[PDB]
Amino acid sequence: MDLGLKDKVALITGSSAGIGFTIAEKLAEEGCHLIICGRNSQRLEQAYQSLAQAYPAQQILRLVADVHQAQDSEQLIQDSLNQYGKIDILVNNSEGNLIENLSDEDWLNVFQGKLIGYIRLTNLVLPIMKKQHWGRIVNIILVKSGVVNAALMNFTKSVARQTAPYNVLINSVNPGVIDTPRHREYLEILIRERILKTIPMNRIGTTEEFANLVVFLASECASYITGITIPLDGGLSS
Amino acid sequence: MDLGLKDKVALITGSSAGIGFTIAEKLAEEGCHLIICGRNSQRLEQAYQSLAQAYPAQQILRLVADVHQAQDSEQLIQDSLNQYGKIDILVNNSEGNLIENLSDEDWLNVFQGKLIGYIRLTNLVLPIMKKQHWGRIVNIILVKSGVVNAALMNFTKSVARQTAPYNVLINSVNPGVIDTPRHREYLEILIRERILKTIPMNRIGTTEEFANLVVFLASECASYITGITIPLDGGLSS
Amino acid sequence: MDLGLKDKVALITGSSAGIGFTIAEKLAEEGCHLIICGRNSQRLEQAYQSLAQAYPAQQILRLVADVHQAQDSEQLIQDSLNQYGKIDILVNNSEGANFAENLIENLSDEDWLNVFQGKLIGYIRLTNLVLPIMKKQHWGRIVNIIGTSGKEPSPRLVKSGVVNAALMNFTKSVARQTAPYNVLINSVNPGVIDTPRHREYLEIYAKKEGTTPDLIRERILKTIPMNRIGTTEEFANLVVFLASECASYITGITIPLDGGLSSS
Amino acid sequence: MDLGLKDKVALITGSSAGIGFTIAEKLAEEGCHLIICGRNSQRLEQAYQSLAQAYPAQQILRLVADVHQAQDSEQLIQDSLNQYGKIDILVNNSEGANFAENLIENLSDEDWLNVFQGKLIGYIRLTNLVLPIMKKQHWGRIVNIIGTSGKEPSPRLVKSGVVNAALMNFTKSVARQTAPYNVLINSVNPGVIDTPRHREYLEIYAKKEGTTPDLIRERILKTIPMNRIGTTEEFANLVVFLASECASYITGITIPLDGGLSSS
Ligand SMILES: NC(=O)C1=CN([C@@H]2O[C@H](COP(=O)(O)OP(=O)(O)OC[C@H]3O[C@@H](n4cnc5c(N)ncnc54)[C@H](OP(=O)(O)O)[C@@H]3O)[C@@H](O)[C@H]2O)C=CC1
Ligand SMILES: NC(=O)C1=CN([C@@H]2O[C@H](COP(=O)(O)OP(=O)(O)OC[C@H]3O[C@@H](n4cnc5c(N)ncnc54)[C@H](OP(=O)(O)O)[C@@H]3O)[C@@H](O)[C@H]2O)C=CC1
Ligand SMILES: NC(=O)C1=CN([C@@H]2O[C@H](COP(=O)(O)OP(=O)(O)OC[C@H]3O[C@@H](n4cnc5c(N)ncnc54)[C@H](OP(=O)(O)O)[C@@H]3O)[C@@H](O)[C@H]2O)C=CC1
Ligand SMILES: NC(=O)C1=CN([C@@H]2O[C@H](COP(=O)(O)OP(=O)(O)OC[C@H]3O[C@@H](n4cnc5c(N)ncnc54)[C@H](OP(=O)(O)O)[C@@H]3O)[C@@H](O)[C@H]2O)C=CC1
Ligand SMILES: O=C(O)C(=O)Cc1ccc(O)cc1
Ligand SMILES: O=C(O)C(=O)Cc1ccc(O)cc1
Repeated sequence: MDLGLKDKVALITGSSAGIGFTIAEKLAEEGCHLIICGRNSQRLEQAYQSLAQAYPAQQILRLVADVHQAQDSEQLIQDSLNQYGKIDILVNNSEGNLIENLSDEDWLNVFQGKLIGYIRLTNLVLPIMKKQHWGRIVNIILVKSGVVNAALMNFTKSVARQTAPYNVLINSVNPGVIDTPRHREYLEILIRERILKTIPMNRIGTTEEFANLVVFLASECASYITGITIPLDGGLSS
Repeated sequence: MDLGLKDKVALITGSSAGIGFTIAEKLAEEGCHLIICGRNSQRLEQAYQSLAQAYPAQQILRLVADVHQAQDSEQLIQDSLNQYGKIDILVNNSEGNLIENLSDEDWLNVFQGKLIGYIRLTNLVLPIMKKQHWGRIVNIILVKSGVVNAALMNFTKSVARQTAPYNVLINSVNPGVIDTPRHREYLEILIRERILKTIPMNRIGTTEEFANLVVFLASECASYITGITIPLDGGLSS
Repeated sequence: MDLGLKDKVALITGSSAGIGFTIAEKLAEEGCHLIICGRNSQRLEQAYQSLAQAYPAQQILRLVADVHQAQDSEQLIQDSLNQYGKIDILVNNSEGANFAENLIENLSDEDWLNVFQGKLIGYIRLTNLVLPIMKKQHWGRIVNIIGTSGKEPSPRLVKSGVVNAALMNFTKSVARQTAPYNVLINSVNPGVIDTPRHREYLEIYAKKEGTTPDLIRERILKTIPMNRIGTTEEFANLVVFLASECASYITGITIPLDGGLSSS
Repeated sequence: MDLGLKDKVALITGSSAGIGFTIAEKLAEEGCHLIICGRNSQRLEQAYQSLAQAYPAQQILRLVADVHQAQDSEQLIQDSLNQYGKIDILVNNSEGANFAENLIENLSDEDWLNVFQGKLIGYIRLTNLVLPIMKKQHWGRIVNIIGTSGKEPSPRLVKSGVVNAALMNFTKSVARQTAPYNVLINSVNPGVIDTPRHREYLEIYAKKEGTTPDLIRERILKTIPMNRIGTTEEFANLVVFLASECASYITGITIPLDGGLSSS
């Protein structure tokens, strides 16, 4: 399937590893130029080397940035604009009795992470994409988590409604269980066997499997799709 | 229907007018003692006089408080505890290209309004209600608005799950169009005719109509209901 | 709370036992005259007797009727009209799909056709029947007793879940139409409520998985955040409220009544 | 993107025109062999000819069949098996309920029974039929073409919405069962997509409200945030992706493809 992505410029946040990284791969495969970023500069360099060597015809800008900080995010965007003159795709992918436990500071702190992180990065790409009349934004979306994720889901709806007139489409993807660094991490922090028993597919998803969907949403082929959140979860949501 | 509310202590935020006020009325009618609050002290005194005179057998504590400020909210709760020794009910009711328009400050500011406002007031009543083994919390729940409301809806789900074991039930109610001060306000800021045409009931709801539901959720009769958000909207959500 | 129900005429289908029976009790207690029904005569008489003796101040009409059959359902409504001249409240409550098989390919057309000709058409038909009556008087309440499988379908409930989703959508569409006539249509999704059908459901899934009802119950309970199975009285409360004058601005919605089951 | 579809055998129901036809084109283009069908012979031949000439490298089998009838649907699958020995992809696509009447009380049992015996049982039956086939080979994709009325029901769509909600629930339940067999079941809800049925829908609602199709279209458009009606190609893209090896971790979901209609 021709996805019409040749020479599109894709900013993928959190692309030094896991889902972010595979997405970057898959976009370069469709012929995108990339902006990959992350805060670990060494992790990112590795990502960068691997990418450049697999995709020698594609431009790849690497920028060390924390997309939870305002200044870094503005510079990320301005640096990408300086480099390519356009940004066509944004994949927002950054990190997310008990309840009565959580202070005001604890709540404000998670709002100023990924919540405000995705909103701000969106705000920042919107004028560029509207100018181009071409845009794709894919948000990669557990009490604190669920509140932010619900907020993001509705943010997606409302922003899609507004920018659809400019062919700037915005959607979200909900991972179930995906074999990423954090996950081989946060089950060595056999237990896996108990998760498999909860996934109707009896199997954990690959980052490749996850990326396939994001790339399709980021393509020309998805031109009539906007405002939706799609679970990618091996059937967990059944 | 006997709602089992005799001598229950109900904190109703925003009860100097509109929905908040009618809820307070309806709770006193079922035999609750009240804590009513608001920032307009004069509006609140009027509410208070009207209440006291309609319900002379019921205790009514009035406290001037902004339930969007941390300090006011802690004092509101501690003042109510000092007065009655318990708080049985909490009704959280406080006030809620364009998008790329909104700054980080603009977003953080609305998070620190009603979003954090309901979460904090909940956190603050939870230990009291758990101790009593009896609790009812009803959250009265448009881009900024919709994001906070989505966040609150999911917050409701998660907190209900956690405190259900203590018979502290928490639910939410979504108003459609209700004839409140703000609404006779924000359609004189005939236009009404265009809203009626959107409400399948061809009529705007009364605060009485709205309160009936909240009071039922706040009652003993609702002992098996928790974690849900109910629209009260004359059929708008059809 | 005054529900404004004194002398309303209420038809509760499947009211000889379980959820429907307790709803009828509670509507009687608010001052309604009832029409109650069931398929088994002896059960129904037992329910009628208990109601008549507990609420002798209220008229109660009991009719043997299968509200999955058109004839009986048409007759039910006419007999209710001949007696009372009006019907103010309908509670659609009747048996949903059986618990025998859930493996999908193994279900034939016939098994689906029956499903659809049961509770599904049952509630729609009875709704079509009471609508003109409620409309002409501009007062009407219909409460569909559905099931949470309609929202979140379960392994033992493929058929049931399909029926329930459908009825949840029907609810919205009809509420939209009748709204301007003060005829309000809502639905309630019981989670797990202690009735004969639930106890029968326990009995047999134990036998089938080679365990006891008790351990089945224990399992269910671990999934309910309130850690208990609801009572028919707890469930009737909400149904009675929705059937009331107090619910006058609520239409088109389906509410889970489930001890938090939906929040888990 | 390589979709991994080379030599998959795909059955697209209702493929002589509109959404189904464009899906078939697009599956052919990815390297699938097709089974296409319809009720009208002359239309079908026209579709077959166009496909055969456009994609002569691919086997195409065309059969006249009403996939609302059990006989024809059973025969369809056997004829498909006799030809290819396997079926890898099913796209459930057939006519839903008529646009004539939406006022509810005015719909009889028979009108509902037909509804339920149409697209509703049609998709369920055909699903039951292809399931063992896909299961034995551990590869299967089924994509149900439903409708947004299933999520958000509309005044001109009471019946349709009821059917669609039901099918959306069916989707979840069957996906859960077949998931471990790498047989994936999803659904797509078209918003407004420019087909013969949509143009026919325009024609007649104009006539009925005493306006022109153009002004009906203008009205629809004002409600679509993209301010345009979708193309069958735009819609086929997503269906083809879901039928693909690339969609290997997606099951049990229904996706709106609607130019933002759901976000409004
Ligand atoms: N994995 C899963 O199954 C699930 C994932 N999600 C969500 O999907 C997204 C992907 O997670 P996953 O791949 O598992 O996580 P990983 O931690 O495995 O990968 C995260 C990647 O993003 C980078 N990153 C993280 N934070 C920032 C930041 N603030 N600024 C710039 N780069 C950042 C990391 O590099 P560095 O640390 O160097 O910046 C790394 O490359 C997350 O938002 C997560 O919340 C949600 C539910 C389940
Ligand atoms: N009315 C409607 O149709 C809709 C309402 N809602 C929500 O329902 C709730 C009720 O709104 P409604 O009655 O219309 O609003 P009104 O402004 O009519 O009434 C609000 C009441 O709450 C008080 N109040 C407001 N803010 C605070 C605060 N920060 N601290 C303490 N008291 C406060 C007000 O008094 P004072 O100003 O003196 O504090 C007043 O008594 C709101 O949260 C609103 O967002 C949502 C959608 C529609
Ligand atoms: N109990 C629960 O936890 C749940 C209940 N539900 C739903 O709630 C409703 C009530 O269930 P429940 O109270 O548990 O069931 P019970 O079997 O315990 O009670 C059912 C009552 O309805 C009568 N009845 C059943 N079908 C018909 C019919 N076609 N015509 C007339 N009367 C009928 C029965 O009498 P007779 O057999 O003699 O007619 C009996 O009086 C059902 O729709 C069920 O699907 C859904 C999910 C969970
Ligand atoms: N177009 C839209 O915007 C929307 C479409 N949908 C749904 O999407 C699907 C496709 O609709 P659309 O492409 O617009 O319809 P069209 O009528 O334009 O195309 C339908 C095709 O399917 C065939 N067909 C219809 N019913 C049957 C049957 N029982 N057996 C075999 N073939 C059949 C028709 O041929 P013949 O008549 O000769 O059999 C024709 O080839 C339908 O399920 C519809 O309900 C839902 C909402 C909106
Ligand atoms: O799934 C639902 O909610 C149902 O409608 C079916 C049902 C009926 C009775 C029970 O005891 C359990 C399940
Ligand atoms: O409501 C839906 O989504 C449907 O399934 C019915 C439908 C079918 C074709 C149309 O052109 C419009 C509506």
